[PDB]
Amino acid sequence: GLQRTLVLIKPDAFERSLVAEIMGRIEKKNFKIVSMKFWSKAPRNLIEQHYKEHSEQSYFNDNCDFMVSGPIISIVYEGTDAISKIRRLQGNILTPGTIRGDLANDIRENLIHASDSEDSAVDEISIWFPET
Amino acid sequence: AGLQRTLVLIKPDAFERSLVAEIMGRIEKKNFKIVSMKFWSKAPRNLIEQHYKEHSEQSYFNDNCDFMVSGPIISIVYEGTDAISKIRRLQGNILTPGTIRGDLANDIRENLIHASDSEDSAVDEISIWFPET
Amino acid sequence: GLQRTLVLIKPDAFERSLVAEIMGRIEKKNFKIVSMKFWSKAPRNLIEQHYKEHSEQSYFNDNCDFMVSGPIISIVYEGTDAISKIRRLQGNILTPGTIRGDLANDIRENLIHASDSEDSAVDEISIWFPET
Amino acid sequence: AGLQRTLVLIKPDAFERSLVAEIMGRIEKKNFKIVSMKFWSKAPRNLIEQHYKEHSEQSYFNDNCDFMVSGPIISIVYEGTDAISKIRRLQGNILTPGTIRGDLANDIRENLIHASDSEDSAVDEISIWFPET
Amino acid sequence: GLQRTLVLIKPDAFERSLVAEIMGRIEKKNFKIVSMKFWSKAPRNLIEQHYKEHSEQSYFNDNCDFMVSGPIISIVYEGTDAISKIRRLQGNILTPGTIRGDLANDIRENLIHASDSEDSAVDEISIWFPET
Amino acid sequence: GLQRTLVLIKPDAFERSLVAEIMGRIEKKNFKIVSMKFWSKAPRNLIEQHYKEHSEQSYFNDNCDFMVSGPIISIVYEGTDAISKIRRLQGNILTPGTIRGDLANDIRENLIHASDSEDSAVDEISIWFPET
Ligand SMILES: Nc1nc2c(ncn2[C@@H]2O[C@H](COP(=O)(O)OP(=O)(O)O)[C@@H](O)[C@H]2O)c(=O)[nH]1
Ligand SMILES: Nc1nc2c(ncn2[C@@H]2O[C@H](COP(=O)(O)OP(=O)(O)O)[C@@H](O)[C@H]2O)c(=O)[nH]1
Ligand SMILES: Nc1nc2c(ncn2[C@@H]2O[C@H](COP(=O)(O)OP(=O)(O)O)[C@@H](O)[C@H]2O)c(=O)[nH]1
Ligand SMILES: Nc1nc2c(ncn2[C@@H]2O[C@H](COP(=O)(O)OP(=O)(O)O)[C@@H](O)[C@H]2O)c(=O)[nH]1
Ligand SMILES: Nc1nc2c(ncn2[C@@H]2O[C@H](COP(=O)(O)OP(=O)(O)O)[C@@H](O)[C@H]2O)c(=O)[nH]1
Ligand SMILES: Nc1nc2c(ncn2[C@@H]2O[C@H](COP(=O)(O)OP(=O)(O)O)[C@@H](O)[C@H]2O)c(=O)[nH]1
Ligand SMILES: [Mg+2]
Ligand SMILES: [Mg+2]
Ligand SMILES: [Mg+2]
Ligand SMILES: [Mg+2]
Ligand SMILES: [Mg+2]
Ligand SMILES: [Mg+2]
Repeated sequence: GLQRTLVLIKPDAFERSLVAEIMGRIEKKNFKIVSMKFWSKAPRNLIEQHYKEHSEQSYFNDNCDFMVSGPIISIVYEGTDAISKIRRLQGNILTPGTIRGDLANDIRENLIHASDSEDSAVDEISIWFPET
Repeated sequence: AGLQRTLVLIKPDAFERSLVAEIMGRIEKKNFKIVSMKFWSKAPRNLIEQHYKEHSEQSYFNDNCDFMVSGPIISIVYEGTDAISKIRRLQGNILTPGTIRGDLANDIRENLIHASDSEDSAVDEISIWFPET
Repeated sequence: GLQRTLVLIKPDAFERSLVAEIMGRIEKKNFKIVSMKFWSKAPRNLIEQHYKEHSEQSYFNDNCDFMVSGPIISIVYEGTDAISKIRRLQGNILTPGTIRGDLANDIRENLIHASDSEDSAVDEISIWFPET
Repeated sequence: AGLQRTLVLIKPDAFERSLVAEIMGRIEKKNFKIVSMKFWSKAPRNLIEQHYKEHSEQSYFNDNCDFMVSGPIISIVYEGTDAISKIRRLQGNILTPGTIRGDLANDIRENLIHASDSEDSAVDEISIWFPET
Repeated sequence: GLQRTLVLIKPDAFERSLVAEIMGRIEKKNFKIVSMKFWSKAPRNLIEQHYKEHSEQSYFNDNCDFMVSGPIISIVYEGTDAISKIRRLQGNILTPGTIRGDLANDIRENLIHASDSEDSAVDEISIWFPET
Repeated sequence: GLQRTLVLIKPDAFERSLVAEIMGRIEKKNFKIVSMKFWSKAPRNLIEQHYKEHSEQSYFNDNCDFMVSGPIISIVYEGTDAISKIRRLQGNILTPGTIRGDLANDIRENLIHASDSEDSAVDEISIWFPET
């Protein structure tokens, strides 16, 4: 049934003026905003916590640098099967119809993050909205 | 050559959410034409039960009928090349972005649109909603 | 407060695949469909009744011919101040932002009709939906 | 040169009607940038009353406050050339197609968006919603 | 009143990925492309001729610089009352519903040029499409 | 993996006023125009070369006729993995989310051509843009 998931809108969305386009796609599939924060520049520690699973990868530092290179928005969305459904909406740069498939063409500059599972959603919401 | 007609229902949730034109527009943009169309402020329960006759022994049957009479519906006959399968693909499902249900719906009952799933289904459904053959 | 008005979607809208675009503009301003009929070809008598105020004008017959040259949809819309508001949405070919202003460029092939007053709305609804 | 900041509220009716992104998108497309933004599941009555202080003696004051706390709101500070008047023009009114209110609203209370109407108003409203100057 | 007019899509439209959005607004109003050229970087001389009337203004040189700062597209559009109608579609940064009204917020970076009169359209078409 | 690919916008796109819609989908995926030509009516020889591989098929002549039945635009697009990505964007009439999937419903009148491989892109670019 009802789930909550964490979405980040990435600095490339701001640079390319695609913020509303992305949020609109999620809004049109009937998901609701439960919490939202705007960061002119996200604190690097939050970014590093968010991507901690990748801390050993060669791209870790470079990806973190990208993620602090402009604003981000962190959003908690709520709706039926929200985690999987918003993950599907995000898609990938190979899949037309999805956010990444229609709008992105890079492995790193890919516009949006959505939690990939129940456990990561719980964790990511606590990173960005520790108040709850 | 491959011209067909199919039956589409715009469901009550489309009216509630103001997505009627959005749904019709996706079909229009794929080059399918309206042949017949009726607006129902409330569809007769009898038509709904015949439409979903194949589901009559399913647990969800009565609740789905209740939903389908909870608000207006539009019944439309569309015409074009391979209309039945093409409009079914346009309809899609709530798991497939790019489709009507995939982009716009998030429930397996409140899913905005019905489209006939076969030549047999289309003949039958068109007869139900547009008996004036 | 609440009013009802009559809209015709004209044959040029069908020809140019702008039916949903036009209906969408009205739907987005929060007006509701109360009645609707699709005519593969409108009976000429209905068209002549609809435009009876113009029966003496030089363009009368030609306009009627246009209006039976393809399908039309007749719709009764309901909402606050519906008559004036939908009239404003229709606009004219000189006014960007409006249906005619954005999408039409002809005196006759202008996509949509909307009732111009309380009296004509009453009359036009009775022409297209005599049942009520 | 002519850079300004202005305060925008996305009202509860925008959430009810799923028009939040549509409204924000129109401002984004005009090349204005978000400087600050807060989501309120329910805005404090006190902030709403200060925001509409100039209307406090009007007959519609209490009802408008009730509406403004009936659902979520988003408060946003936008920045750009001539932002105050430009975003006010984007806001428009329910009589003017091409604008947010003109295209999307049909009520003088439930009208989707507020934008500051002057430099004085903007300073005051930004202070109310983003006191952390 | 069939007419032809000259449109430039400016470098800011390319920078902001608004080329199709702009062309679409003209397309939806039923104006037809008669000829079109893409310039990765327009020859400065063409720009100087195009804005010749402004050669005495203080902004001339800076405006020319902007106009060669990225690609442009030059288009001849044809349709009824095309000069006036496409001029109106262009609008200004103060008028929502128009191209500049919805999309631009600068006096120089304003996305599109459209001929403002019969004489200037003739002149501008001769500049960008001399083969004519 | 920066690449260039050749796109044709076909006469049905002009007939149906879908030119900007099609170009917009490619623009939104962040691909850049490198060169572009508008043909009021393409020289038949260019069309015959373009579809040379089909010269033995029964549909060759009729397809060529269609391709000169109205204007076309020839475009060289540049971007990461452009050939494959724009090919995927084109899609087919069975796959919603793609250009053909959302907008076309015919085997011949299918709105757009995009190069299907490295070799064909090289070849097709040489046909429409020999100056290259
Ligand atoms: N292989 C590779 N991947 C990268 C690089 N930079 C960023 N990424 C990807 O960026 C992603 C960041 O995670 P997330 O925001 O959830 O995007 P997602 O994992 O693709 O859904 C990781 O999956 C990385 O694979 C890079 O240099 N190389
Ligand atoms: N599994 C399941 N399906 C339901 C329920 N309520 C409604 N439905 C489905 O809602 C659908 C209505 O959409 P329809 O027009 O028939 O197209 P379809 O969903 O692709 O078959 C039916 O297929 C029903 O199976 C339910 O409680 N459970
Ligand atoms: N002057 C003129 N007007 C025409 C001609 N053909 C159609 N029209 C216009 O078409 C309109 C039909 O009325 P309606 O559907 O309500 O459009 P509207 O009156 O412009 O809002 C009339 O107002 C006529 O002025 C023509 O040949 N000459
Ligand atoms: N005249 C009138 N106005 C109302 C009523 N209820 C709410 N409003 C208006 O709703 C508006 C709220 O929008 P606001 O953010 O202030 O922008 P504005 O409408 O342009 O002033 C206020 O201006 C109020 O005047 C009412 O009953 N009567
Ligand atoms: N006043 C002023 N004008 C400028 C500036 N930069 C460019 N312009 C002019 O603004 C015009 C841009 O619009 P244009 O394409 O000519 O169409 P127009 O707005 O109808 O004149 C150009 O003629 C430029 O020369 C500036 O900084 N100040
Ligand atoms: N089987 C078949 N093919 C056709 C017909 N008409 C055109 N075609 C071919 O369909 C192709 C149109 O798509 P194209 O631009 O080549 O890209 P493609 O779909 O990947 O091959 C052309 O190569 C035409 O020669 C037809 O009636 N039948
Ligand atoms: Mg992710
Ligand atoms: Mg179905
Ligand atoms: Mg009228
Ligand atoms: Mg206001
Ligand atoms: Mg100009
Ligand atoms: Mg191809």
